[PDB]
Amino acid sequence: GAALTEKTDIFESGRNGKPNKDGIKSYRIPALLKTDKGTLIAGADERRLHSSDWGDIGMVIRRSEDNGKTWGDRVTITNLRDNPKASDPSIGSPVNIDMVLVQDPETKRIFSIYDMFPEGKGIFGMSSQKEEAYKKIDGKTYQILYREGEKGAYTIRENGTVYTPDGKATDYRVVVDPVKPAYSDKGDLYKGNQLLGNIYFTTNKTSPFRIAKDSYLWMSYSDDDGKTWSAPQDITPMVKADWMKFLGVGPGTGIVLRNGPHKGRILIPVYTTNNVSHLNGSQSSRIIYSDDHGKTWHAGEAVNDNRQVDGQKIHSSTMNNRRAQNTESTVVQLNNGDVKLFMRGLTGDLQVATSKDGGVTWEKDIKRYPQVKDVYVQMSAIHTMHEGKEYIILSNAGGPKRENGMVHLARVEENGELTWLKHNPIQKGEFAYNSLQELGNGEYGILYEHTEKGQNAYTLSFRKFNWDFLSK
Amino acid sequence: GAALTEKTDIFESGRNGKPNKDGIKSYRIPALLKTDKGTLIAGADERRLHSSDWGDIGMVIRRSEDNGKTWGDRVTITNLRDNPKASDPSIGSPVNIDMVLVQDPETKRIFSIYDMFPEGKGIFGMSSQKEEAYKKIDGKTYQILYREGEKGAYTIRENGTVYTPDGKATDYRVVVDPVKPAYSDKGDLYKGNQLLGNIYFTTNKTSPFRIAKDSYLWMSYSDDDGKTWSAPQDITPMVKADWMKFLGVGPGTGIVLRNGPHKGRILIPVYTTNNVSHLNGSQSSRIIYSDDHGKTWHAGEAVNDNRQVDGQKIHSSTMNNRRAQNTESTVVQLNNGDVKLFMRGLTGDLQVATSKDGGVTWEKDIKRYPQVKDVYVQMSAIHTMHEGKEYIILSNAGGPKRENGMVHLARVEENGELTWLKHNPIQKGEFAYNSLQELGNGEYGILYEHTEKGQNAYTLSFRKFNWDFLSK
Ligand SMILES: CCOCCn1cc(CSC[C@@H](O)[C@@H](O)[C@@H]2O[C@H](C(=O)O)C[C@H](O)[C@H]2NC(C)=O)nn1
Ligand SMILES: CCOCCn1cc(CSC[C@@H](O)[C@@H](O)[C@@H]2O[C@H](C(=O)O)C[C@H](O)[C@H]2NC(C)=O)nn1
Ligand SMILES: [Ca+2]
Ligand SMILES: [Ca+2]
Ligand SMILES: [Cl-]
Ligand SMILES: [Cl-]
Ligand SMILES: [Cl-]
Ligand SMILES: [Cl-]
Repeated sequence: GAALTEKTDIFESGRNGKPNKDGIKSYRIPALLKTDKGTLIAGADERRLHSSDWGDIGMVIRRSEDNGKTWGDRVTITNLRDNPKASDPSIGSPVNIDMVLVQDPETKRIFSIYDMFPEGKGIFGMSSQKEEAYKKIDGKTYQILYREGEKGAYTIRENGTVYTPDGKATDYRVVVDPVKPAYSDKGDLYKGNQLLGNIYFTTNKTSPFRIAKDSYLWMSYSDDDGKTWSAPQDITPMVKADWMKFLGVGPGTGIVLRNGPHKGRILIPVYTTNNVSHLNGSQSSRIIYSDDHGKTWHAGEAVNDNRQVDGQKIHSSTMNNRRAQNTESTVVQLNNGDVKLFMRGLTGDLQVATSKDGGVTWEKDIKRYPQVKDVYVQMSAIHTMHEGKEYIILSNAGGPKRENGMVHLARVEENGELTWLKHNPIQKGEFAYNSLQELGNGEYGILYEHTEKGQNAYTLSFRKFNWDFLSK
Repeated sequence: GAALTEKTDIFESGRNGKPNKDGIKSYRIPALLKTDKGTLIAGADERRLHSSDWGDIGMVIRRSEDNGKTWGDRVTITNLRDNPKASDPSIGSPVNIDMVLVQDPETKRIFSIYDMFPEGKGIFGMSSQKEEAYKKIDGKTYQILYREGEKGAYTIRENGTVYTPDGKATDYRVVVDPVKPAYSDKGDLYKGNQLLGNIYFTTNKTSPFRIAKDSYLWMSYSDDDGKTWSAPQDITPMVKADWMKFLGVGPGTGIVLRNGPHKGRILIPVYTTNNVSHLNGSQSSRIIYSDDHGKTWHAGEAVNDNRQVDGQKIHSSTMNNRRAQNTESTVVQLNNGDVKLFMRGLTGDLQVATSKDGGVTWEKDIKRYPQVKDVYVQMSAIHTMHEGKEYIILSNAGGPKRENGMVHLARVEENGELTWLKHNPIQKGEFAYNSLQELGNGEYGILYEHTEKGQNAYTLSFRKFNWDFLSK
């Protein structure tokens, strides 16, 4: 008997192009996480001014201590302050966008990894020319600041003190230890005790310094079941290669590997572009990972690294092949130790990559499943055991557009092949991003993007699952 | 008063398309070095089968213990063995091409740094897709091998033993410590005691393994005034970034900095291309350098890194601007500590970059001197003192084509500005690459490319001249 709850709204978009009660026009990019304590953390983009992938965006969560009925109030993880002098407020703020949640099972620490850009249009406003973002000086890596009319790289060193290109301390300093709510002060630029501006501002600046215009990866963590969160840490220099243009998360929920020689590794879906073809032919999925409980991070190789396409090998740093792209992804570990990566792409059906070494490298062939539609939108997938049998549940739009959210059920064969045991609809109308979690006791939950009644894209809602609804 | 000696031919090409008496069709790419012992070392590419920038090419030198009057026998530094199964022998050999010579004045070690490519057409045969060439495994960097029909990266580890992608030793091993004359055995691929093939072969292979198809940088060294040479060392992983396509030397003779805080630093001119525009818009000069007497090498930044061209900043890794290219270069240190980089380019006149920090970074604006033409060909320049005043001597083709060799004398003014005083012909007819050295007692030597009497491109000849010839 399909025991599906009714659409329960977690983040409420405005209506008919108008702000909602709190002044927030739009919400997007769901992430759903069940912690050890049992609580559910629903995370999202709080897009205050419009639905687009830039602007004034906060990383926020709400928690439910009762498995999905009472969702508490908003906790803001990060929300950088807007440029008060921007001529166009809609592109007038440093950007945070797209989250992945995961928890370490030993330390219980919870992680939010999300994109950051300086002021502008984010992934759609990236420059054609590289600016160096970091400099290693006597074994230490520092973030670079550029000053108008000077070519050299200033650096942000100890306690935020700004140093000249030649290595001499100055009177300028950056707030590297933010203290205000939502860490709205991160990046503020002081001269002495006087606030001048912010290193993330790119127009009508009131201070002399800015970071490189580039794509960055930030992380925040909570040690009290997601009630309070650390200041953001810039993990970009640990994982971003010198050729990468864009580097960002596949939004959703990561995993911790539960078996095999790499047990305890945290996996975070990400994807890159290169400077050869950027968003037109190089978007490429991979993971980043931590083996030390989130203290340090490393990049896996891309699925597209040394992949054969139409008889010729490509590489994510050099490819120019619109159809060979794979972008946002969701990652699952099997019981045979294998890692499966389900990747948004442009074949029309579901693409899946397999790694035998814990997500670092990927096997030759991308498996395509026409049994599952992919209309080129984010998806989520989780592992679950039922009656001693191993399964995967994957949720995404059924089509033809971002509409008709379906839930697809597969049995995991011994050798890791997937057998799709039919697909049951879960939401009609508009259906876009989504995030699944196993709730335990034969149950499943989902936080997803959906609109009706002229709601602004999107309102994020929660439904519930029973094992019987999945099958038949 | 003015004295120019007569053309003494050091490396003699064949005539009318035919091999010379030794079976060599072509010589190219002079480097000239006066050692501490007084010896002159003349280096060149020995291009057996033809004049093009690929094929069977050896790195060779001759030595003159009498200031350029008589010359000893050819000494071969490196000459990789041909692929005996190649269909076209003219592109059928692993390639060494273009050397920079320099001597460490403290240790007396003499270095030859030169390009390397696997079998093919060198810089003109580079693939559009990147193949990873190196893998770091628990802090140790190993060269990658690719195996027929398999995607993963093997590694060449201790004693040349080949390891599987999964990390298990195999019965295959690479000759990493070559022993034959000219180190023709380097890269040989053995299984057990049976020679199967060579990892630098790329066609009609008899072994299963090859290195990444890419551009490499190698170094060989002599401790006995150039009579004997170490086995080649692969210095690529020390200096080549992950975005770089081509990375190679600007051939000629490097320098050791004689004053300032980086005295003793070895500088080697090099240039790169990127994957965005490669040879059509991205050639970019820089130096590599050693602070530990040649044991380890580092890349400086490109002249074109964060350069403004028509109001827009570029980077060597993303540029696509034919006119902003700078390629092969020759490097000089002034008495005020500054480094000057004279760069082959496409403005028609001489382009000069300046570094204040020992070659690591370059000042904003590239100086052009219309008094010295540049017809897009290599050049050489050296520092020199005369009767207490500071000069630079620079030699290149006078034009309109690669013809009419000139020597240009410039006075180094107070501030490091250059004043071009004289321009004197040194060789009528064809004239291309060249390499200058001070011989002492007010005299100078030059090794250069020229043809006459139906000689194949080129014969490398040597003249000596004196201050009156220069200053006239
Ligand atoms: C006809 C010209 O042929 C070119 C074809 N083409 C393909 C593309 C590419 S997509 C790259 C997308 O994954 C990316 O923008 C994501 O999109 C989201 C979505 O709702 O789809 C929402 C999400 O917040 C956003 N994440 C960021 C960091 O912005 N642009 N043009
Ligand atoms: C209208 C025609 O349009 C084509 C324009 N064009 C010109 C380019 C290329 S230059 C790259 C050259 O520096 C390079 O080959 C060097 O050249 C030498 C030379 O005699 O010039 C000799 C030297 O050994 C060689 N070294 C190597 C590693 O190959 N790419 N496009
Ligand atoms: Ca904001
Ligand atoms: Ca050879
Ligand atoms: Cl500012
Ligand atoms: Cl000989
Ligand atoms: Cl072979
Ligand atoms: Cl000194």
